[PDB]
Amino acid sequence: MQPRPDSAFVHDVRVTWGDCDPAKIAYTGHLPRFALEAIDAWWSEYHGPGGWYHLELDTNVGTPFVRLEMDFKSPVTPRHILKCHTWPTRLGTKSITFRVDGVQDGVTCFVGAFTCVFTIADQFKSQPAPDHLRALIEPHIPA
Amino acid sequence: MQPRPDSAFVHDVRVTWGDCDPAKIAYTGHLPRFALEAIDAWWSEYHGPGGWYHLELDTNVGTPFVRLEMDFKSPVTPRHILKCHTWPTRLGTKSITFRVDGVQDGVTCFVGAFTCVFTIADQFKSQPAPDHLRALIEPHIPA
Amino acid sequence: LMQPRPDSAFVHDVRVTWGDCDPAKIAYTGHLPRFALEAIDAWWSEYHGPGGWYHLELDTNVGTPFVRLEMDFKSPVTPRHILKCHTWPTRLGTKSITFRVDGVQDGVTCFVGAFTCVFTIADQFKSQPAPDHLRALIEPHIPA
Amino acid sequence: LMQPRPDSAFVHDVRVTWGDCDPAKIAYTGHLPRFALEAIDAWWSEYHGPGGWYHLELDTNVGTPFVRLEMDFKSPVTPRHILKCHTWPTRLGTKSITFRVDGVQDGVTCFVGAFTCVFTIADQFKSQPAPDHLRALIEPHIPA
Ligand SMILES: [Cl-]
Ligand SMILES: [Cl-]
Repeated sequence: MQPRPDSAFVHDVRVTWGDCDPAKIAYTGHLPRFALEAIDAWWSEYHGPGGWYHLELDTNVGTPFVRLEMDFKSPVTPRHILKCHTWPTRLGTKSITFRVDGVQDGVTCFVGAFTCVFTIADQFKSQPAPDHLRALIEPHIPA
Repeated sequence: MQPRPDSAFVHDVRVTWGDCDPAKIAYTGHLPRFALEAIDAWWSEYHGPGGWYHLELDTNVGTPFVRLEMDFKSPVTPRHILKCHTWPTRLGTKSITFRVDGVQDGVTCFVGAFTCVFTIADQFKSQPAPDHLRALIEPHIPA
Repeated sequence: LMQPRPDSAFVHDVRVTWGDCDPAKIAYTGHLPRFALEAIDAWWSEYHGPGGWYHLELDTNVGTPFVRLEMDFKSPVTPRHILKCHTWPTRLGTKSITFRVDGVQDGVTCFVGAFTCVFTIADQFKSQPAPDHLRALIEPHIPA
Repeated sequence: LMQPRPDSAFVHDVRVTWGDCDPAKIAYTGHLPRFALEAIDAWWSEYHGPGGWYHLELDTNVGTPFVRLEMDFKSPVTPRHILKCHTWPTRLGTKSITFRVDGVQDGVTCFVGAFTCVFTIADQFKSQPAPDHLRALIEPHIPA
């Protein structure tokens, strides 16, 4: 996958006891949730407070996921904050892909790529990526 | 219930789209999880990093829950940080009760009381509240 | 406070698994409310119609948001057995309903809960008294 | 990349409910991996023994931590139907196993996933090659 740019937005996730399975590490089932929380935080930072909730319910733009992939390189535990370095890697006319690197104490625990399309939210109908959103997103896509 | 002291530790919870049900508010099913995350953060702040995970796995003290109760006064949404004001309300010889007030933009959304006993973690056997923990906890119990 | 479960209680099976468990090797307390709520959702499916709260809210336009929950945890929940959630309405007033759920594994009562909801006109997010047609479905299941 | 599901695939039923859904009125993407993992856990219960991963890890001392997952989401998942998770091992090497899960609702394939685990000596959290006794259980279910 693409290496993380210096520019990446970081969303902190506090991992706890209850996120962990009997092997004493974060249950895999929760890791996509953490990544997606980071992407929502990304929208909050660069589009406006309330993340997807604001984007869907106020702006009438949905971004349903069509694909996700993650590689788990090292366990996630409550011993450190999970720093989720998050950035858009591409924006086509129909979809956007975000990268999330989940890092603990400088070790990359997981790397993920998450691809969404765009909808007119209240109609649940696909649309091309709106120009206003393209203007906000493209400055953060690395070379 | 008891009013929140000025002294209460606050743990911030970021509520998102995916925490919300089709009524556009946080699903009730997740609210106890948020409260419990705040209590774990409380242990991190006053006992040491890693919250319950550290307390159980390193200190060999478990704090299993025996009761929880919550009143939901106003909806929780992604529009604001959920500030979870958290404090111990009592510590007997066998159990501790924590209060959590979940507050958004100054409105109290929920009030909860959560009661745990103490175990020798590796034995899953009850014990009285250890003296060292009592010394850390009692300074934060309000009049 | 909490009433004993009647012979008539609806039982919803919940499969508990590895992923529900914490490092103490039992179901994390934070997941237990979810299981109890799933039971209540299944009660609605059984007595009101398939699709539980989703059907109730989106088709019938009746929401039942929670205003209180309380649970006592008596014994650990594990993946060694099905969690049998014995579920019934203990009370229906003019404005609210309270459901009891006992979570039982191999006949051991692991937790006892009481969960109180009010009623809304779903599409308006406005409170309403319990509608008469729902009252008619609910009341026959409230124990003595 | 992702192989079509065989007639032989184990099917695990997942009940999707209100609480799994987001404000767009479909299952939140973040919960879908959980459903797929539950399916894989059920596969282990079916072919290795009751209690899935919990039994595997805590009784048999074999862990199967995940090293990769990928999912394509083709159609929304809702509470209107049971989610039928068609589940099978697509591959077993010396060190890892890959499970496919197709989540199907009313015959529509809502998502297709592939999930890769390695094997550990559970109590040591140390990698090991796939044990021969598990290989013997797994291989008969790997399609052509
Ligand atoms: Cl905008
Ligand atoms: Cl200590």
